Amino acid sequence: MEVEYVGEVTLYSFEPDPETLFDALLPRYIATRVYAALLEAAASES
Amino acid sequence: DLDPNAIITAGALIGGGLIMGGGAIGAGIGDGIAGNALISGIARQPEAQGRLFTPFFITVGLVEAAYFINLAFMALFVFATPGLQ
Repeated sequence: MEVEYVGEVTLYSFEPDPETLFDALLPRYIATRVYAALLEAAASES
Repeated sequence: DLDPNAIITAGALIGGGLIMGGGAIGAGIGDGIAGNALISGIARQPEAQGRLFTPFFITVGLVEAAYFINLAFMALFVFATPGLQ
């Protein structure tokens, strides 16, 4: 996943630390995108 | 000779020194810690300052009152020495 740096637009607090949350969240994001692709394909098939 | 009043005054001066040293240590450390909490809280949240000043003021008062009580009693020690004859 190439990192895309958009220019700009109370910071968040991260428990236990942002690194662990990011590590646990990336696979979930990939699974969510795969699920979106599967649903999208199902609609296209119908 | 060792005039008794001289010993009384020396003891009172040392006692006032101890009172003030302890008071200064307590005041400095406590105010520093409370300010550390305040600075961290404001850093996390921009608008938190308004509501954070209230507990910070309570802490500062509780610490500075303890320090100023020691101030008053040091003044008692070095100006109206108990037990001085």
